[PDB]
Amino acid sequence: KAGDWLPGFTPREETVYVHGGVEPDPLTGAILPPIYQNTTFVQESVENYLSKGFSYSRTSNPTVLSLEKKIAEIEGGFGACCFATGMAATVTIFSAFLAPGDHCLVTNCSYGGTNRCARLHFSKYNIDFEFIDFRDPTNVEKAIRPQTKVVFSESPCNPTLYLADIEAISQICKEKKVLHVCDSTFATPYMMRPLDLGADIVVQSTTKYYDGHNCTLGGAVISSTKEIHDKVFFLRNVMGNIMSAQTAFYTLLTLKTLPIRVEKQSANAQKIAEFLSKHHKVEHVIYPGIPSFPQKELALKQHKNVHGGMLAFEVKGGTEAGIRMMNHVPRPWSLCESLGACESIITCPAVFREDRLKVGITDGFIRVSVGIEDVNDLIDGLDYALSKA
Amino acid sequence: VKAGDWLPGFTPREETVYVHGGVEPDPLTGAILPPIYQNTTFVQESVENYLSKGFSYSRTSNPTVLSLEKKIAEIEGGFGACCFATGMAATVTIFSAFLAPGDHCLVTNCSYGGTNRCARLHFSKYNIDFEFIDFRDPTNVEKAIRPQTKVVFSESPCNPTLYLADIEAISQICKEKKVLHVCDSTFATPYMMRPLDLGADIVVQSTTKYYDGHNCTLGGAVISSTKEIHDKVFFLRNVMGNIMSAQTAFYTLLTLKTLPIRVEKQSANAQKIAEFLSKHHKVEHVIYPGIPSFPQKELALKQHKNVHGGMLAFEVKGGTEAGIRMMNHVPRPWSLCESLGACESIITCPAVFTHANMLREDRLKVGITDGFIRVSVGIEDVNDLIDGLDYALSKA
Amino acid sequence: KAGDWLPGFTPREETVYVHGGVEPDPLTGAILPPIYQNTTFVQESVENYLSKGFSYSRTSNPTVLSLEKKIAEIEGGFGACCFATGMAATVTIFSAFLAPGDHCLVTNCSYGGTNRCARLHFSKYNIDFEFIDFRDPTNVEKAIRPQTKVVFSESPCNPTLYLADIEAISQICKEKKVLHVCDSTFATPYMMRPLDLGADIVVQSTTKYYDGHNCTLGGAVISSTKEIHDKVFFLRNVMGNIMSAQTAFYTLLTLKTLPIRVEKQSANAQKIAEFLSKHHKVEHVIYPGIPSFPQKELALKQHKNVHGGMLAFEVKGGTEAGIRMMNHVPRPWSLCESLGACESIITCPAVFREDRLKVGITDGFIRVSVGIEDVNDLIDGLDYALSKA
Amino acid sequence: VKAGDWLPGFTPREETVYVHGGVEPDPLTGAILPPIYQNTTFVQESVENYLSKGFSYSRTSNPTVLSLEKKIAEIEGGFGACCFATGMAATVTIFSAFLAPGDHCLVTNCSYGGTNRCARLHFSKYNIDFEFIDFRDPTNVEKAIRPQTKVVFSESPCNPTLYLADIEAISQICKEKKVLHVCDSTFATPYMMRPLDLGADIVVQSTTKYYDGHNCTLGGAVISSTKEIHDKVFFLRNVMGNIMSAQTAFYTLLTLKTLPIRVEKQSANAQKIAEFLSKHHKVEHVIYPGIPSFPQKELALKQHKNVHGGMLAFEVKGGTEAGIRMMNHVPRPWSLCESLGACESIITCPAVFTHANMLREDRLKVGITDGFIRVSVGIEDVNDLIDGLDYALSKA
Ligand SMILES: *Cc1c(COP(=O)(O)O)cnc(C)c1O
Ligand SMILES: *Cc1c(COP(=O)(O)O)cnc(C)c1O
Ligand SMILES: *Cc1c(COP(=O)(O)O)cnc(C)c1O
Ligand SMILES: *Cc1c(COP(=O)(O)O)cnc(C)c1O
Repeated sequence: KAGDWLPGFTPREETVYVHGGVEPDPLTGAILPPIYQNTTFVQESVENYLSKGFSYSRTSNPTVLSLEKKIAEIEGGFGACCFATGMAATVTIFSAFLAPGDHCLVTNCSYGGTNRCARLHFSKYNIDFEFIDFRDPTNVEKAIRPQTKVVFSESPCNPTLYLADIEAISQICKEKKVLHVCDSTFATPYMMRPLDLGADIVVQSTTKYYDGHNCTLGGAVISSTKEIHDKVFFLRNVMGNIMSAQTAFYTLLTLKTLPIRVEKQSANAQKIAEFLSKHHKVEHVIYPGIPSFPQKELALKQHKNVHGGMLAFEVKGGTEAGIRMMNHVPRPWSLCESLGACESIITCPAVFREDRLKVGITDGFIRVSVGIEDVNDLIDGLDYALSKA
Repeated sequence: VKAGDWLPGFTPREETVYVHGGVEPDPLTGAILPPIYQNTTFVQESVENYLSKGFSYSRTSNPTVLSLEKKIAEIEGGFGACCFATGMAATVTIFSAFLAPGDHCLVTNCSYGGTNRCARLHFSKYNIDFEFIDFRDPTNVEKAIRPQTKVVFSESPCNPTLYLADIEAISQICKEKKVLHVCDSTFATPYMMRPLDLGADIVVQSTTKYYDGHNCTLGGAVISSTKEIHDKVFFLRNVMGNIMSAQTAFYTLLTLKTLPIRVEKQSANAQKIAEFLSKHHKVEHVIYPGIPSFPQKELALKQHKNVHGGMLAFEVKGGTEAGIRMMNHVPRPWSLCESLGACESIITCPAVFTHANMLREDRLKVGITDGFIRVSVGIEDVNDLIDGLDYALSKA
Repeated sequence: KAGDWLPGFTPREETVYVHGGVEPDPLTGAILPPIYQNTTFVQESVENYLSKGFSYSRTSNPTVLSLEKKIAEIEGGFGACCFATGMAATVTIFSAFLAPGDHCLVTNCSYGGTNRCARLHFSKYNIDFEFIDFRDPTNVEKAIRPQTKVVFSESPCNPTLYLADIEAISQICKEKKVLHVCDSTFATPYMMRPLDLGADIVVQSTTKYYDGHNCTLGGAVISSTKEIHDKVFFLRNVMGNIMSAQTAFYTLLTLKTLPIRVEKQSANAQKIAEFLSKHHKVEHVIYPGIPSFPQKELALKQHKNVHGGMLAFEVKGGTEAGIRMMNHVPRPWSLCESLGACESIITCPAVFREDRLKVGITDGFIRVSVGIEDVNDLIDGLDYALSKA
Repeated sequence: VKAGDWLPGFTPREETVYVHGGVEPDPLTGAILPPIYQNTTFVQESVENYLSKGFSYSRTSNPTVLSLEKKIAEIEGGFGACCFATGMAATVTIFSAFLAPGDHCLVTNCSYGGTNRCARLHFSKYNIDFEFIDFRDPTNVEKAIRPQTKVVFSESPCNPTLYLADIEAISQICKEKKVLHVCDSTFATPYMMRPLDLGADIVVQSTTKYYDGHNCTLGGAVISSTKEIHDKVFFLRNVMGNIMSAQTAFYTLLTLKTLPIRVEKQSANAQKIAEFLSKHHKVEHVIYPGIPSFPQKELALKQHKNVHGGMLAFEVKGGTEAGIRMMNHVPRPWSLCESLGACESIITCPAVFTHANMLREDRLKVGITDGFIRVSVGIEDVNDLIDGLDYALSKA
């Protein structure tokens, strides 16, 4: 009847982004879930405690739970836990699955915050973090110790856009009985679902593409099994780092357009990468959709639908040229941190060294987050900025 | 030219305006989205610099609402815009500002039901004569204009029959006869049709529908062609206390950024659904401005840019019983409910849901038949949407 | 049992402010009502249309309806309708109950907006508005015509704080079969409930005291009968001027503290009025709690609990002195419009004439909205401002 | 001195600080409440003026959150404050920043259950030794300090037994032995007790409870006595990603304005309820710091300003069965649920609701008995509250 999914059918991809994890409010029929902006939940009696499923919003909240169900469906997981930020999701992984004496392999071109929270904080608990090059899966295979509990990949990596072969790394981790965690923030599940490729856990900064509007901060942990999910949920309650109901409402809203947003962003990004690869003031361009991409074979194997909204490039002249460019990049570009949004964002990490170069972050390196503006405004602005470099 | 400046002498392209129009980073903090001014009153520096920072009281104007207004005026091509609590409040403010006892007002006879009602049931008690006519032929409008006519109120496409009105032709008639042309282009969106570009004097929008597009907020907008019209609307909005709230304006500032890609996806889905329905052996008629049998095809091709919209309609064979049974059996992802324009596909019967206070005889005279079904297409996978309709039609 | 009011008992005053019109969410037990930030409501079938009570948020919304039930209980009415602003509530009254040829009596010292929306707008529909002095009920009795449909009182009046004898005016209106509408925004229902005194309709700007935090705009119409309530509700749907769910949530929150807020504000106001009445630069002080108040007998008859947070005074020296004072009133005072808030507000209407004087608004007249700051900071600041006058 | 300025050389009085602390009218518009910065990232003018307007990314700092932080630091009497998603996140950030393998940490054995758990169940796996002792006698703390002790974590009053700890005496001991004194004064609020005034090094607050006081938001705060401590907390908050959101900070900026009058009303109600319970023939024991039989009366009178708080506890005669029956029969306006501090009066059994993972033997050793009932008093009419309790007690 009306209001039911037909039994035995599974919604197709875009339908899940619109409707996944949500049904009309049973009480009123409201098409969107109400915002449970409240801390505590009244119990019918001492015996029917938790009979309606909730007690305290630090532990679980109905709006947050609806978003978690949607995210788990989109990523292909058993369940998801939502957090105040992406960093909270990551540090909850490190907190739950590592103890003194354990070993953790982390991609050496990881997002800066992940790298720092490993080196500067968790390492003081006598946890051994080792940073290696994930572009070759045999590097991971050869670096796993008996003490290794977690292999933490990221693909594409921030900011260099290196790819990690998630299926091969997952095979390696399964054989060694090690947890494979994948940060696929830059990919989004519309381009790559690491759980489909054998990862044990996915970490998402929902701040970036899930939101996509520069509106909220948020994080998510999607677990492949009930055992892992239960561990994450328990520790989230202890750490007090759950997402708020209002943030979950915003993200429930913005996730509905993730497919059409990422399609537009990636079409723009392809055109911008093609323009930059012919510009005489540009030394190198990094985009998984152009022929110069070093890991083109893996990109064709691992990416679905698109090649994403992120790109990078190196301006000729080094740091001084990159600075001149950044200082003269006009609207509609925004000069700032973050990525994944409707508003195109550009930044030069160097201005905002030996180890920097060891990563791949060269002096004139520019990270570009492509939005959904008209691509001719974006290209015209980059062309003008380059004329000052 | 430095970071934070636009290139001088360039007009930003359309999609850029949807993302950035009316909005710059916060001067104080650089926040990429301007903050929500969730506050009622504004402190003044002194008596002599009263209103020197531009604001006094949020019923009169609010900074978040004003940012949204500048963006909407830019998108619709107007001098200025006023934002309201609902689309109906926008419409009522136009009737309140531009009509007085003794005046005559031509309204499309297939107007959105609420417009028809607030005219017939409320403003008519002030001895304003509302005449409801067929706007499909602009000469009907020309020769229905009496010397008391002050306002011509068109809608295109019409809710729910999707009749079109030739906005450019009607505006030429209205300028010749010195009458105000107001056009409700809620169903079109400015991505498909901008009445101000076609000579209308005022545009009214229910931002509830496509501007929002997420079933999240209520809102309305009036976009005025001139400063004289805009100032009248603004003054009366302050008197009637029906301004939009800062929080609603923040939501709409956010959702408007994706209006082009949303409407493109909705319209692509709607074309495929209308083709599917037009071949279906249990469907009597299909109405969609983009299918080749559309009766006003030539006007649609003249007046619609990019797309033919997310709205369609159809009649199921068998009359009322079959339409009711089809409604009761349409599965998810469809939603059975009122409203339209949203990411979530919606289906309804205008006979019960919206045009219920229109007596059946007039209901039919309009075009709202027994088996008539209004469809608002969202952005789900079109194959899920068609699967659901095909199941419901097989049950009908 | 737990979760039930005991049958046959009525909650006392302050309990209604905390809990009136609201019960824990039946679905989850959430102690606060969820925010129904949604426009439309899914229907079970064509036959069970409106079976769950909602269809479209312009017509009715669950959060708004909870607030309406609370407000109706607090004011002692059959029902309430909530609006985007106080002015929307007022203009809905004028729209619903007046037609060409009708006559409307309005207090001549009404809030400026009410006066203007009558004179400048509704008068163009051939509605005859007559402004008279409501301090004497026999003025109302003698001014009622056969065409009179509405008598619109306000007590205390903005800004002069004149009182209207609501019970006597109601008796007069009942005998003439005329609708008595009362704007009791300045009083709040904690000090005066016009429905208890025989008024037919109450109008509230919830912006002022119901909110009390300078946070939201809002309005309410509380009707004494189902017939009146139904008329107001129908026209609200036509006018499209309903309150939003988010605003209703804020007001559901802030109404809980209205009694303790108004108690503190009124204690401060009494002390400030006593200070000003001894200051040599102050010509007159207007406060219903000091002995100089002209309508002291009516204030003692008509006011409950307190004498309110509003006061007024005239500085010696006229307009120039008032301006000097306003320009030198220090924090914690705020120089701005509105009233009723935690933050003390001061304004001089003259700077921000014959008819002005006809009202009672003299040149050096200052309207003071007392907040909940420490009264010694407030008095010290007024003393300093006066030293510049 | 002009409008918008404070009088120079005057310290604003306490209630004024609750209304206005940390907040001035918006410089750009004069908005009396500063807007909600609902945005993630902040645009920079150039490379060389990076962070010149003070913000870059909302995980690190946000303008609305920073306004709330300045207000909280002013109210609690600290150098600075950091705001967090929850009280538990504040507490966990303190344990994460100031403890390392091999360190010893003295915690009150009647600490709030979540604190006890995150110590025992999580941080202990890093080879941090948490020792749980009786803080009612400060010499217990003095002689329990081992040379590995880095942190002494007190709570007063304790959740749920309402035991007090002599904050000034414990701080003197901690300064003599060069150990960090952290105090959770959630149950007290700064209106009743400011641990930083009494020599504590750090205060931790669950703003969820009384700062909010309306059951609306979750939140936490860490208030630091010095710049060195504050900078450590701020740095680690950015690493752990547990900052408060702008919307929650806006809500708390609003609710904090009424904290004094709320706590005054709650505390007046609570005194009357505790007196009523102490005379009731079906009540075994009543615990409230303001009734004359309170065991730590002298410390309460030394350490509590204005009030003795909204929290009380009692045991019903008959043990577990009678307590359960009383719970199942307490009517509205009471609410049966977790949490505390709110306008809405709340009642619960810590045995099931909060301290359930504490085994019964330890449960009793603490003071959490079978018939033990924790009561959070709101601002309803006290006669309705007493009526409800009297009915429930008659059913017990
Ligand atoms: C942004 C980012 C993070 C951190 O998420 P936050 O929401 O900023 O805390 C983690 N991983 C990647 C790849 C990121 O881009
Ligand atoms: C929805 C609608 C309106 C009324 O707008 P509301 O936001 O519902 O008040 C007006 N015109 C059209 C064409 C509509 O569809
Ligand atoms: C403020 C006010 C109004 C108008 O209410 P708004 O919410 O500002 O539209 C009406 N009556 C009185 C007495 C007022 O003070
Ligand atoms: C509530 C509570 C906490 C934990 O705070 P949350 O906001 O629930 O994370 C800490 N200490 C005390 C005394 C508490 O009552």
